[PDB]
Amino acid sequence: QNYGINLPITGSMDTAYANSTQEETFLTSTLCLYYPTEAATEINDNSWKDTLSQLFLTKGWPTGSVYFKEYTDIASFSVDPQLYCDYNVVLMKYDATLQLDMSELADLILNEWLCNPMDITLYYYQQTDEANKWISMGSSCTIKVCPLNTQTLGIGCLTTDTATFEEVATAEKLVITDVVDGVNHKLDVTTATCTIRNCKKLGPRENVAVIQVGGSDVLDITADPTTAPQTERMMRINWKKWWQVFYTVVDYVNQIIQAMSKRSR
Amino acid sequence: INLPITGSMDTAYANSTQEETFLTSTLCLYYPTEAATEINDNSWKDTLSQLFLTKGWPTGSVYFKEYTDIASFSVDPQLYCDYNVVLMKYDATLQLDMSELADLILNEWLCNPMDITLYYYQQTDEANKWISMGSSCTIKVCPLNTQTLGIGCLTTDTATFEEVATAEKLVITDVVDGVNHKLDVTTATCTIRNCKKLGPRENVAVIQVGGSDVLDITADPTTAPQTERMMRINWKKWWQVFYTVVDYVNQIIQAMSKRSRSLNSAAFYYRI
Amino acid sequence: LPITGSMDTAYANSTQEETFLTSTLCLYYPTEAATEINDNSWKDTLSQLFLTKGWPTGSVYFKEYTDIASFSVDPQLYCDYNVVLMKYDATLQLDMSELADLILNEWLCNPMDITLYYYQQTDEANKWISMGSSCTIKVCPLNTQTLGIGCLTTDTATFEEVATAEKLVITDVVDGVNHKLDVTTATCTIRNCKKLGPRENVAVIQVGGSDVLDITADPTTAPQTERMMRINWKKWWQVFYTVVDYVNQIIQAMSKRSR
Amino acid sequence: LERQLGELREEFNALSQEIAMSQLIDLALLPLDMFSMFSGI
Amino acid sequence: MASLIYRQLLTNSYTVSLWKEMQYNRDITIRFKFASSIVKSGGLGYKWSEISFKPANYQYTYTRDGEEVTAHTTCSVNGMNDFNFNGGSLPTDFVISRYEVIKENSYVYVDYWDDSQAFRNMVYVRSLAANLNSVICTGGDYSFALPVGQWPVMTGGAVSLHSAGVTLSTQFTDFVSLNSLRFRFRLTVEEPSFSITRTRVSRLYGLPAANPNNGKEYYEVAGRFSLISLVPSNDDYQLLGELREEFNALSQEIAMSQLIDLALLPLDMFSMFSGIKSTIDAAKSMATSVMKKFKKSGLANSVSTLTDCLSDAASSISRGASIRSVGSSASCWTDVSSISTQTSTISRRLRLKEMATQTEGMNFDDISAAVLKTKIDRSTQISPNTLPDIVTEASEKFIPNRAYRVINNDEVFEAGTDGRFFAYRVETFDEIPFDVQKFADLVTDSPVISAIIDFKTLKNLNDNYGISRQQAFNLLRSDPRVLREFINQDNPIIRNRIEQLIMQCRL
Ligand SMILES: *[C@@H]1O[C@H](CO)[C@@H](O)[C@H](O)[C@H]1NC(C)=O
Ligand SMILES: *[C@@H]1O[C@H](CO)[C@@H](O)[C@H](O)[C@H]1NC(C)=O
Ligand SMILES: *[C@@H]1O[C@H](CO)[C@@H](O)[C@H](O)[C@H]1NC(C)=O
Ligand SMILES: *[C@@H]1O[C@H](CO)[C@@H](O)[C@H](O)[C@H]1NC(C)=O
Ligand SMILES: [Ca+2]
Ligand SMILES: [Ca+2]
Ligand SMILES: [Ca+2]
Ligand SMILES: [Ca+2]
Ligand SMILES: [Ca+2]
Ligand SMILES: [Ca+2]
Ligand SMILES: [Ca+2]
Ligand SMILES: [Ca+2]
Ligand SMILES: [Ca+2]
Repeated sequence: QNYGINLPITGSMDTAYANSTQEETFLTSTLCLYYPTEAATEINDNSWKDTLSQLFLTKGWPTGSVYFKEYTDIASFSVDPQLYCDYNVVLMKYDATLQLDMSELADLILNEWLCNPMDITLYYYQQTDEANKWISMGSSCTIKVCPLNTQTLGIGCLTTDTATFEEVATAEKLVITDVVDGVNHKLDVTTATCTIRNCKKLGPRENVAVIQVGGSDVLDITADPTTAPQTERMMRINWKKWWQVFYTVVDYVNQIIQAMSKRSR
Repeated sequence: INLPITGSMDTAYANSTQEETFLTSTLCLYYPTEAATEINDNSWKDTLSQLFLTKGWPTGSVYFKEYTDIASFSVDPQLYCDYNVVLMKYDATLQLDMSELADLILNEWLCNPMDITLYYYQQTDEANKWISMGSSCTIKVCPLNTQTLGIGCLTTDTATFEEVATAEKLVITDVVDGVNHKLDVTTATCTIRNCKKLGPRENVAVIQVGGSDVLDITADPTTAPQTERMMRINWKKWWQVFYTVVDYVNQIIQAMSKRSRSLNSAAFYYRI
Repeated sequence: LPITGSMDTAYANSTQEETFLTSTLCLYYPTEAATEINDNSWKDTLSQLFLTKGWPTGSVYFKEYTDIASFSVDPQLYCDYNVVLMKYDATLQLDMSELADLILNEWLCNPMDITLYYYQQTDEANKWISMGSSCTIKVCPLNTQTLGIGCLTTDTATFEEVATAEKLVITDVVDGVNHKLDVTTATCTIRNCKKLGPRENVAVIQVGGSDVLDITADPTTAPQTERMMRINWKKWWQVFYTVVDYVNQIIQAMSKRSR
Repeated sequence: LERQLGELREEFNALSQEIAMSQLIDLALLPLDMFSMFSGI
Repeated sequence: MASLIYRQLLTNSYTVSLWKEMQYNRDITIRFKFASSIVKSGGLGYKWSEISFKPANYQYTYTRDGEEVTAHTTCSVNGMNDFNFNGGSLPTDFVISRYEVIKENSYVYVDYWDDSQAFRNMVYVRSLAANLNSVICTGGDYSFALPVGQWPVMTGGAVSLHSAGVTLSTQFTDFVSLNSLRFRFRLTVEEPSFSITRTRVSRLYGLPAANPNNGKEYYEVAGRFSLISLVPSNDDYQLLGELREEFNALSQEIAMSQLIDLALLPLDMFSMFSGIKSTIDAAKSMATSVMKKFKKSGLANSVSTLTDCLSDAASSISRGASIRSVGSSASCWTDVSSISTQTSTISRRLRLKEMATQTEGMNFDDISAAVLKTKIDRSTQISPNTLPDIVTEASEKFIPNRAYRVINNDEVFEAGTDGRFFAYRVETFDEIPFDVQKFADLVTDSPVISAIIDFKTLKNLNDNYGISRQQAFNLLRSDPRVLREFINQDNPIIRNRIEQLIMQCRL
């Protein structure tokens, strides 16, 4: 039980594939859905949760292993998303004007970020690698940056006149900023109504599963403009109702949970 | 990991893992409002940063998170740093509060939510307690018997329940382990969780700025231990306290060790 | 020089009943004790009592002190065995800890010229001790090129205040930066002092509350030594009879100086 | 401010032991004149 | 080594330092003062044309921390606003066409200067910073001298002076011109307002331009400054006739065994100028002082001329300088009894073989430099202007006559500047006709050795103090080990030769 260390593991190639942990992992695990208010609005039923629970009960998932957690809007969900379960699903509506925010949401929840705090009044910060970004949460974040030169002076900006700074966000509830790695930046932020945190993207979180409901797949998790990948737990559907979507999810919940995998950390 | 490790006693190995991260440490102080009040300066954070710079810590590594009161801090303490120091003032009328805070932050907890109404819960071992956080938590508990009746209380009259918390924000309740209890809590203003205590959190260090050691981290009254990361100071000003902390931060850092289980922001893991 | 020995030799006789005859003892008691006692011959009484233990009459001295702070102001301990009785006061915790840090430990002290020179601490034991009737100290660290950090080398208001109206102060600052100071040199004298090995010749006895003294400025040891003792009290005659009866234990816990 | 020399000694104690021996003996056969010694550092 | 010091002098000739970057940190007491210019229009005396500020000089002397310092401070203002107040169009109503007032938008300049060192030669400055404390400056009571009527009095007015940036400036006057430091101060209006009494103006802020000093002798504010400036390293900018005799008195008092022990040490510039208890100016400029004369001498010029003639003998060949060459062909290392003459002429360049690192033995110039370092640490008469050209007279006149040898197949060919030549076998000392046109071909390229142990004394020794093969080979090779072993065995046939070398190292 040597935690806090990493040791070489070993095995062989003559051992046979063991039994199916399915029908036991469902029982000793929990499933949390995150649906939009529009779904329950269209539905207009009070027992749809008990219905979906009795339906899961056929697939194997017991009654009190399923959880539903509503969210009025994608931005209100992006505002401090606290996903604490053993298998999370997130149904996400498409909006071409919200594309960047619902891609930042994906890059934030699909992955596992190691987040240190930040204090703008004292220090000037710089990035070291390409995965050390600055994520800002709150109700309305208005972020401005002034890069500095080798001798602690601005570049096209002045270290007093905040108006000359360069604006990257304007009244956004969630922002994920990457800047040039090797240069110190001076920041202006609405600290009162927004918290910024300097976070490093570690390996991914295999515990959540985003399911786009509408348009084509556009989410560019990787900030670098070369990959544009499509991960395995990045699903798409085309919709005209919501009951059909929930029935699809329930009928194919085993493929979903096979695409997901209990966390490491 | 289950696999074993080996060693020796003659070697001088020198071979070890090397990698990179956020820049080789971070530190976060938790100081009371009273300290900045007494100081009455708006450059003391930068002063302490440039002081720590002599001890090695670079510019973007030291942080301060002011907290108004011990109770306010106990209400959802969100620690996300690679080293945490907590200055804490002595008040004989708050011993239990600042021992519950200690037992909460120093130790690592694994918490599941709780539904008071639909179910009646119980404790298994001497480490499965019930922690409640909020703004005003008034708790009452009725033990039960084998036949699902009460014992010195009545399942209907909440007044018959026995009171254990009155006007507390943080409560850590330990009850008899092996019987079903029925609970009444101000669920509107407080949230209660069934938590289990695990190996300690080596990332935090408490510093009792004032009186003698009183914190009984271990709920059992027989141990009354005192850990390496539980310090004491005698104080008449705050500038001298901070200069002391800075002059002796390398001992604080030799006494604290980075986490092992995982990364997390709160003072407990959630496992449903 | 080097010292050899052996394990086959035998144990010698008890140096007690001779160390008493060829040493001196000095109690340091508060005026409160004399007040509560309200007698003129209590010193003669205690000396005649010590005379049973073996301490002769012209060996025991009683050196009253009006207050812990007035005592901390230049305590001139010159005896072969010193015992101190110390009341407990939360408002005087740091002062009665600095007193202990001063007397229990032997200090190699050099003078200090604030107005003309700026000083720094080298190791964790080179501290700055100020004594006097009312000290009010302020410190401003400096950078490599003699500029202030959160303070101004000229504007005394911008300095950082660490002591206020204190009769004794023991100041430890960050070791490696040059500080400028502002001290009431009229009423308080300040010395730069390196802590040598402990003084095994004094014995503090705390008459009141629990053990709070933290000699070590580092907040990791918090050690309790052999000659830092405690008692619970409701009268003073009981305390003095206890001291008398268990003086041999105290003098076994203490050891004459080497210097 | 630069450092506390105690902590710089502890930086040396962090660079305690791990010089290779072939590499050290090859490094100690070079006229590491002023330019080479104060350029690369 | 002891000749390597000469080679190092020659090498560092290009350095033939004076300036320096010095850091000054001093406390000061800025005692300044305002001044007003009250201009009164004509007429009866009720009409004021202007009331402005004027640059206010003030010179004084105040006490620093044990110093009595003379200082000079010049106050001025900039960006002050101009207000006006008219009570009527008559000559008999109290009107002020224009009066100056201070507010946030304006600034206060203060040029400061002292007689201390920081201000004596301040012409270049960088990394300038300063710590100043804020004060309050308030206006007094200026009574407008109306011939008749009431007495208006401009009274009140206070302003808080907060520090600002610092720069340089130059205070000019009809007597003195001072390179001064310009302290700048920003202003914030205070609670006490300025008001003229018996007049409809009140509850207005700023500082009155009439009596800003408030009847005081000065406004005192402390401060501190830090900078990095350029300054001449010599901190002052704003008669051989007897020396030779001292050398000849110190010549033989020096010993021989310890001298030979010291003549094997590379006494580089530090080691050569450390034991000299120099003066504050010599310790700063000694090496360059001696070098600027060392590269003026026959030695340096002869070295540079040999180099010029080697360059020209490598280049000229198509028009090759045919002056003379005995041997294979032109070298410029052999350029010329005829035999004795040629040998002396070749030995006057074997001295350059010596101070060119192309030797093997005690390298006589090394002994000369050891004598020099043993004499100039004892001689009382040593000075900054004095050591230069003494080092050179030493290097030039120490051991004028000196001999050399070359070994080839166990046959030694000697030579000397005194016109003497000796050929002889190593094992069995017996002379031979001196083979010229082979000695030259050999000394040109093969290494040379010095004649510390020269053939005459060598043969006297091999006769009286019978000698072994290895000892004789090492004495031919001029080994300091065997040399010092004989000197400790007290051999007069070597002690006499060493004493002769001393007496030639005479100056
Ligand atoms: C694994 O599956 C096989 C076939 O279904 C079954 O016979 C076996 O008992 C299973 N393993 C266990 C441990 O039950
Ligand atoms: C560590 O490195 C040294 C030299 O590189 C080597 O001799 C030693 O064997 C290594 N340690 C182990 C456990 O192999
Ligand atoms: C030590 O004690 C023993 C027993 O009391 C006694 O016989 C002996 O004389 C003592 N030593 C001396 C030196 O008197
Ligand atoms: C002459 O020199 C010798 C040693 O060389 C010394 O002993 C003697 O005192 C000197 N003569 C005088 C008059 O000092
Ligand atoms: Ca966004
Ligand atoms: Ca980046
Ligand atoms: Ca701009
Ligand atoms: Ca509590
Ligand atoms: Ca009851
Ligand atoms: Ca329990
Ligand atoms: Ca210290
Ligand atoms: Ca300050
Ligand atoms: Ca004190």
